[PDB]
Amino acid sequence: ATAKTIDLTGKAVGEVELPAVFDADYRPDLIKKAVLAAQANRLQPYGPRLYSGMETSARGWGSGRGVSHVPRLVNSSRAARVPHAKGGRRAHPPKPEADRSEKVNTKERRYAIRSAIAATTDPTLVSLRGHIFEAELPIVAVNDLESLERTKQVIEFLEAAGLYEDVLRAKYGRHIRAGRGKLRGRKYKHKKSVLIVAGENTPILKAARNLSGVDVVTVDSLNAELLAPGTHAGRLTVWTESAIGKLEGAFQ
Amino acid sequence: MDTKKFRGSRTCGGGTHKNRRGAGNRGGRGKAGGCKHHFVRAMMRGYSYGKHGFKRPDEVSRDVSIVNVGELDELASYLVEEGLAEVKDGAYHINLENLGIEKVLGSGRVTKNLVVTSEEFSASAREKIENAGGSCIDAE
Amino acid sequence: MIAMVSKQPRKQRKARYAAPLHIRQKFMGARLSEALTKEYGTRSAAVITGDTVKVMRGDFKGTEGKVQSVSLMDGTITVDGVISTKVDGTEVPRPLNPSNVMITKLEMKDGRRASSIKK
RNA sequence: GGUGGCAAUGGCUAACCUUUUAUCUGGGCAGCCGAAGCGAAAGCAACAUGUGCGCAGCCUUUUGGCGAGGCACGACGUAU
RNA sequence: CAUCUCAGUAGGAGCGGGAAAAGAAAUCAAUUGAGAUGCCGUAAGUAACGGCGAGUGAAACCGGCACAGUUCAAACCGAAUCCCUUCGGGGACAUGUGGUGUUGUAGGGCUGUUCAAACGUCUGGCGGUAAAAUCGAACUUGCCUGGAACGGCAGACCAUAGAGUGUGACAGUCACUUAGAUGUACGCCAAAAGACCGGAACAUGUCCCUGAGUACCGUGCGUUGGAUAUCGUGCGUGAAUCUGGGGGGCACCAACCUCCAAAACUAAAUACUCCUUGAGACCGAUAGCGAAAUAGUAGGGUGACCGAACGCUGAAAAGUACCCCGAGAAGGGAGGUGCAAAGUGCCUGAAACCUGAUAGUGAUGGAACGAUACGGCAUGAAAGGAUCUCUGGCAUGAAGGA
RNA sequence: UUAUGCUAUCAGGUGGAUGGCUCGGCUCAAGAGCUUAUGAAGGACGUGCCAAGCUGCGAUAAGCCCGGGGUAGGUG
Ligand SMILES: [Mg+2]
Ligand SMILES: [Mg+2]
Ligand SMILES: [Mg+2]
Ligand SMILES: [Mg+2]
Ligand SMILES: [Mg+2]
Ligand SMILES: [Mg+2]
Repeated sequence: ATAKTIDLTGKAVGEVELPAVFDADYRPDLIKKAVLAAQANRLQPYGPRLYSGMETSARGWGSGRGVSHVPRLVNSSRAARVPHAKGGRRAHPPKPEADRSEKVNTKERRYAIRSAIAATTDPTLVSLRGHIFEAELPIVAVNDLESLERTKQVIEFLEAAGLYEDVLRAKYGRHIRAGRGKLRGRKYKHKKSVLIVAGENTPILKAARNLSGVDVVTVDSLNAELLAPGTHAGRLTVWTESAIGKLEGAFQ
Repeated sequence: MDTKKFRGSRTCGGGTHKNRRGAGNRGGRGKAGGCKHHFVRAMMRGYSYGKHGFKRPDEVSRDVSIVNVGELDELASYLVEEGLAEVKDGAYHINLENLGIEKVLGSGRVTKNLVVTSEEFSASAREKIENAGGSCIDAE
Repeated sequence: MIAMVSKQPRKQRKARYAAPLHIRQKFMGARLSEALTKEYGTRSAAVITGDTVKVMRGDFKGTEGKVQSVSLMDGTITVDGVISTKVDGTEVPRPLNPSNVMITKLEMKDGRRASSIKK
């Protein structure tokens, strides 16, 4: 329905009627399913080598030799080729031909996306989910927001709209990860601040890009990860008039 | 099976450790043991031995699509709404070869006036169509 | 020059470890003093034997002196004044790292030095 | 089996294209299952409720009444 | 278990490139249509085969990726052609070099008319791709701890750059980078623009030409889903030629539909990984390749061949000066270096096993090495109790009850 | 001072587990893809001031000449 529109100076300069996507009921399980399916589809095959631990010609000694019945080397008494022998193969390892992609029907995936979009209207879900804000949900901005081209201007707008403390929270929450993930490329653990939505590709997708936590996307690139990080809806977001225009029958 | 349910069970739900050896604890591989020692199971599954009948070539055979008179009558308004049918002088002129149906059966009631053209007609379908004042044309 | 497709620690450490010896000249980089940077337009420079440095980190914060030698493979420089003593007593140079020093006087003798610093 | 989306105007797409790097958004009606069965085959082609008993629930004089689903009949399609 | 299956698999011989193979209907359909090939999806575990058991097992229609058609032999002309070269000349060739010509609701030649020139080859380099590489913002600010700040508390900035690595501990602002831009020899690609062979229709007919041990057939065997109706090939037999020939899942006859074999080439869509780059819900030193490579190594076998173990000082060698013992370049003591011995195969440093010390017990004594209750001796700092521990008095007291 | 021993804990030796680190491995994707009688791949022997192994090289032997990039050190 109606929501206040705020300019880059922070003053309400209109009252636009929201489309029917924003008016839907919250369904955690559908969002869960959609996010899990997409994260499963990102994955990448792995597994050991084809003949690992088995390139050998070991034979058993049989009985009467006073020892066990495992295969041994032909010119020694060292066991080989079996899963409980040192250097032997592994029983049931991962396989590169295993297919781990998940399926979700288009109707229920769109329904979960609508449910997640309508969740950003509720102040309670956003507030308890982690963020800090002092604005009137939902936040809607005039279409000149796509014209901003320097990060300083975006920071000025965020400060004037009461959404900069979340950006600072994400900046100072960046912290080193624990475990074997540091050595493989995942050195930090990040935080999610704010999502900016624009109708069409503009310089705003390049200006509000370096700001910590902020993810900027166009209306034709919304999925369930962006709106429910970790399968929890209630992500702070900003829209524009063009983005509101794009969502008359977007996911219905 | 639930592997974690059986950490510390040894046998893992099989009884003795002398079960779960190989193919001899199943009676053979595949549908093996047709009628010596699996005959009762063979008859109950639906794998009884025998050959019965013949087949005609698929070049000549056809599988006709069907539609009953009740179904055709009930959804007639939607048919004219989609522009499939036609409503000249009240009676519905409905052609079945544009839908993709090659025969009209007769289950159900008919009350509206229908002028149905198709290839085949059961006797009861024709009787029900013409007892409602309609007409049927053998479409050629 | 190794783009953002080198975000893996293994690749970065391979690049820094097995580098061609003409790339190890770039790792001898140190910040310039204010006058040097505002008169050459480069925010930094490379350290070469014969110039005066000001140590900024470690046990010798604030001590100045010339650079007495540079080794490419090791990646360390040697400075006047900064020394360590043997058990029997013999003052020895202590190696440092050029990213812990500041250049206050450049040594212009090559002629190609000015072009080498910038462009 | 437990939980869900859609629902006789049914459900789902496959390969592939849009990939802007493997995600993702939007297309893709070829095809598969359901919608009519019986019969070796040629072939033929059914109830869009006719009757009764009655649980839940509701009404009621607390005894009876209505009674979805359930059960038992009757009628019909086809093969012999 | 013998046909069947395993399986045209394992293995062998030959040939061969950046790809290869196939490829422009004597085709598939069904009444009337489609219009080269390859690869993916579906048809479909269907038709078909089978001790009709176990099992094996398609194609066409339809949807996509990518698109491209042509060249000989002969009929007509008869040297009008090709190649080598010392530029003189020489070889091939009438047993046919060259021109025309290439197909089916037939085509071409001979005979006559018309329209004129489509696809393709060459020169051309506008302009792109293009080696090492170059440039690339903003703090090394104050106090505290520390051996040493990238840390805590304050302050100041950058961002089309908050990917990441190095640096005496956690770095957007220290260094290399990153985002974004420049530069590049030899090569490759290629647009305008010029030159080159030339193609498309029509009318006329006792006229001429159109691929042979081939097509088909009998018979044996292999193979196939191929069933009297798959393909191959050993033996034997064996055509016609436009008034012709083949096909339409048993043979023959008739109608209808459809094509022109037995000569040749042909890009793209596809397969793979020695190699180059990138990424990872991958392993983290008995794991991951056999090998974190002085690893196909040490070693073992006459030989074909089998085949290991081994990572880590510290920020900086500052890698123990001088003195005493000792035969000593062994080793020990004292004394130093370092935040800390971390003292050289040196990070941490478990258990089994071995040496010593402490507590209990012990040379009259009976054993699954312990559970429960009561005592002796030893300990009981932290993390456990303070109407708690010990000893008694008083009030109520269930079952039971002298 | 009860010896030879038994049980428990502590200090030390031996040993190399656990933890932390890791220029290595493995899998997937995108590219690129022939070479040799003008003598290849592979092998033997030689080659360093002190040099045994590996790596590179060939009696010009951890190497020689030219053009570009790079700039003050180099000698796997
Ligand atoms: Mg292994
Ligand atoms: Mg060859
Ligand atoms: Mg061919
Ligand atoms: Mg087979
Ligand atoms: Mg950066
Ligand atoms: Mg190993």
